[PDB]
Amino acid sequence: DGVGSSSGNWHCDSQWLGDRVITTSTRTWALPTYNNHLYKQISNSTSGGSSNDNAYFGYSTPWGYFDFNRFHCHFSPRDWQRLINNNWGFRPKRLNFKLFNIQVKEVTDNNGVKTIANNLTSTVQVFTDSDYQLPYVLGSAHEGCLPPFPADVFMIPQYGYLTLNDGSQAVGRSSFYCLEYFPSQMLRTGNNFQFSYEFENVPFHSSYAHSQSLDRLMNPLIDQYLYYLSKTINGSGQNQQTLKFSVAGPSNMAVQGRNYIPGPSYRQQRVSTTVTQNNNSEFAWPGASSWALNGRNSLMNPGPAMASHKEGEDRFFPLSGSLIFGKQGTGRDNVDADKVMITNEEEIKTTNPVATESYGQVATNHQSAQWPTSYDAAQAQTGWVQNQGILPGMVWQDRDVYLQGPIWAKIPHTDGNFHPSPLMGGFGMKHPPPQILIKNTPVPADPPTAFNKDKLNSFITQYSTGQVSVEIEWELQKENSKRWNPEIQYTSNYYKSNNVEFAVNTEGVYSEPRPIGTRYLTRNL
Amino acid sequence: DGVGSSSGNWHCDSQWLGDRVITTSTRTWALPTYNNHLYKQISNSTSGGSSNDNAYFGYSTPWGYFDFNRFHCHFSPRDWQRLINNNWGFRPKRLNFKLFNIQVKEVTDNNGVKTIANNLTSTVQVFTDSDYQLPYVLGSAHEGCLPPFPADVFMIPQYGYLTLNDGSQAVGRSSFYCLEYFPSQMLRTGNNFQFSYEFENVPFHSSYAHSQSLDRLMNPLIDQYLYYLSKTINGSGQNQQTLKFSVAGPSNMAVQGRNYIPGPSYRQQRVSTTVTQNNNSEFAWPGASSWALNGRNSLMNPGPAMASHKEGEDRFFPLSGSLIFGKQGTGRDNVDADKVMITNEEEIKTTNPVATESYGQVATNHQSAQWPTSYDAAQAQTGWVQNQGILPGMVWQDRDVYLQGPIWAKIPHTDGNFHPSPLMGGFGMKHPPPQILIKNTPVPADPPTAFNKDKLNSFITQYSTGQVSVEIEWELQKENSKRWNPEIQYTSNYYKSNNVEFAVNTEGVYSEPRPIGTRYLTRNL
Amino acid sequence: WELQKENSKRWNPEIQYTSNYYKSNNVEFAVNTEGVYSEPRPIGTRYLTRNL
Repeated sequence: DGVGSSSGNWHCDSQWLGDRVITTSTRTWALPTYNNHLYKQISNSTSGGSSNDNAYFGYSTPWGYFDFNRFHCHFSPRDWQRLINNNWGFRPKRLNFKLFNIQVKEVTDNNGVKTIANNLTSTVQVFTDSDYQLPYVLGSAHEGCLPPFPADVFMIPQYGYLTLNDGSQAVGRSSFYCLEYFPSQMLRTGNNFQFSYEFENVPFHSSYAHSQSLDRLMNPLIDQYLYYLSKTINGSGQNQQTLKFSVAGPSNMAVQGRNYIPGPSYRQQRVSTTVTQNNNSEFAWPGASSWALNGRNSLMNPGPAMASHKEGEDRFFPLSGSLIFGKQGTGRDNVDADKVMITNEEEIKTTNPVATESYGQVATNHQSAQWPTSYDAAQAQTGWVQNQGILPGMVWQDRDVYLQGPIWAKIPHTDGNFHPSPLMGGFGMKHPPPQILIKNTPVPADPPTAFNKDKLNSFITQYSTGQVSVEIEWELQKENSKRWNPEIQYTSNYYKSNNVEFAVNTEGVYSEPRPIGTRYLTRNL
Repeated sequence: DGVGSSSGNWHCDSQWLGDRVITTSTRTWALPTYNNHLYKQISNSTSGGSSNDNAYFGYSTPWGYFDFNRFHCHFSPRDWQRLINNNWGFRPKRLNFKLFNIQVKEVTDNNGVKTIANNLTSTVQVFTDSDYQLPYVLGSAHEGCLPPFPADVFMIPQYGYLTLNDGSQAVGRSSFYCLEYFPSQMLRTGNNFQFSYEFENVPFHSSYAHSQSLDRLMNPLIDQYLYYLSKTINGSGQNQQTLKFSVAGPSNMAVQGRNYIPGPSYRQQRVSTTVTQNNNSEFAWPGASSWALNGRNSLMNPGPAMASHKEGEDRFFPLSGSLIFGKQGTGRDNVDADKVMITNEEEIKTTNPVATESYGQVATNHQSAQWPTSYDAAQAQTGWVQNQGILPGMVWQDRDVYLQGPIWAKIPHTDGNFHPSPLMGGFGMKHPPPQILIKNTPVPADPPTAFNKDKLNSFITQYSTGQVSVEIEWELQKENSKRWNPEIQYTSNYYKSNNVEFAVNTEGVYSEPRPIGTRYLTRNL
Repeated sequence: WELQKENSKRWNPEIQYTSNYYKSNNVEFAVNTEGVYSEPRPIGTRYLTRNL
């Protein structure tokens, strides 16, 4: 408080240490009044008659929340380049959050002209759901995060949640949460808020690509001591059955015995960026490859981590198996392909199956020769495996993270799960960073001079602004490779252009021209 | 004071311990200027010519008071469910009250447009009547309590009181109280107010229902060693008198000797919710069953705790023997039955008489046989007992408390009383939680430049707002029943509906759909 | 047996297993006139609720 004194400082930089990097980000926010200080029941019926697949029931709250669950909220593009070009892995360790320099403004709109003035006695309520007693919405890749550019001023998003629904109706098991049922303190002028949190133990993210394929792990000079069936008939035919075996064999690497097999798969439809190569029909929902839950079909959005395309064809992408980001200024309804940025997980093709291909073939009958009678005899038949679950001896790589991608997600509190790495990429934790809720305290207008028991519905128009600072410490996994030839590194292009990539244009608009992965260095196996 | 500092915090939650539960509630209030800073004499004559039963004389004060004498002011609906489904009794122990974040606003209404601005130098006066030297109005089930929903902003009610009256006139014994005759302190900017209070020893509220009836406490297998008169004549007649006695007797449980009898009663008229079953006449006052005091008739509102109806008929309710709450949004004059919520004390039918039935029968003469002369002989006659006072060996249950019902009441300071449990339900104390009075300090407008002895009657239009926090610690009485079969518990209905019970609707209006009692668990005797 | 307590912040009441008050010839989970004990229905364990 006061002209000569502040309640907070700059705090925007990145410190690089031996095996640690500390990122600090500071932004200025604006928080309006949401829902006119009311809790409102919402459902699909309130927005027209939709399909059963899109039915929902929930509540909208007058609270707002802070979101920094994206990598660009903490790493500058140059800092991201340092991270991915020199480290085999990384993971968050602890975070520090600060709220300071609160300013509450009141707005009067009389006879057209609008006037904004300070309201020194107003308050802003902040609390953290450190016990995870509220629905968690930070793991759904929603907008409203801290802007990647530090100079941008952003709007705090409104907090809402969903519960159980039967169509547009609710059931007795549905839960209603009031955020005012959490501790409320009395504040004076000039206060600040801060808290700390420690990330639970998570595995390092694989920020590397494999220099070896799963089917090429053998010595290309030495035979195996195992045999494979190589011939079933002598050729010609009447009764020419036989059994011949052979050694494999660098010349027959396909039939060699192996200890491990590629990870699981779930077939996705293949779409070409060359529109003339696609079928002349409307297939976005019909060929979507989805999953069902309680009679509702939900798109198999990215899903299991699978290679986006086969080698030598980057023009193909799975229908809903890849993260698709929008370019700066891109609209929201029916935009062209040049307005969106489609990621591809081509690095994991060494261990994961191709998203648009079958996992393999399996036998579907018993081949048999003649034996008594004739029609009984049948040749060997095989069938395509379009979806394959986990099998012992399987290995796979998880989906890559991106500069514009999410960081963490909350593992659902269930009896069981398998490999709870979030399917959109990142670190899955049972106790992620808690949600931080914020709201302007309502200030009623002049009440009537005669008592009335009805709740007040006339408030002073107010909004608040301030600064938010988040600092995260990351642990680094160094690389000690013995590779002789130079590695692949992310780099800018020297060729001249009208604008500098990852900068502002003439109008002052910051833009990220392309997605940045983390898998540039290489390692064996 | 100041933007960066507050004078109070969140403080809104409930803590459950072994045998204690602590509830904390925080609300935002608004306090206008009442009565233009004047004390005004009020009477029934000021509101037209009413009947003698409604005559009164009193004063209206420019002060306001805080009311939290309702259970929903401290317990959330889910917290109420936890209390009543797991405990045999409860009682308050101590309370903590806080007032903070005071904001005083001044209003100017020139040429139509209204402007509201801060008045940093104004004050608000608060004091507690800890010596009970003022009339106590918190035990009359008045509106203006803390809203059940924490997000609602409420208006502080105006304080008024009554004294002795003769019609619309006063008498020499009437008392006039000035609230400014209580200690007044000088305040600076940014102050807060708080105080503590300890509840006096009160009995636990019976939050249970009896699994046994008062007339079925015997062993149904063993006879009694007592005899009862069973026959007075042999039958036929001329002179057939005799005296025959019998043992009772599981087959004659009605005539068995008993040690205790049902509690007192006061007959109430029976009204059916099926309007076609009621008499086609206007009977609300004529058949009201009231009591008189100094020539004034007052309705016997709920009165002695009695069973609302006999078993197998919930369509009947006593005329004024039950608490009737209004649904959300219900009007105040001549509303239909579907707009109100009628409670029923059906649980206490095991020990208390039915409100709409006679207590029993009593003998009203001396039966006699022939003896000299003839007309003297008379058969036995009995009369109905419509009202029965306390008798030795009587047992009864008090009226149940509700989530929307009152908590406590002040026992009148008289020479004597019997069982001073409030008739509307709750805990009766000689020294209840003291009244908390609050008022905006008057700020005069510009006075004339020439002295004038008359009191100033021109003040700046002001109102105040702030936050209020009340915390109450409750003592719990656990249950140790040996009942084998499951008990009856309060529960929500799973069946789908447009809105969630005890939540907000689409418009953001909170509503309580039904009254909640406390008697769900069972115990013997 | 070790117990795991619930600390939910759900506002509306939960679903609980309860007996039916409606009158009947026999008490559920008790003996009949002949003295035969019987369990009238299966009882699960999933009545309280939690997120995720």
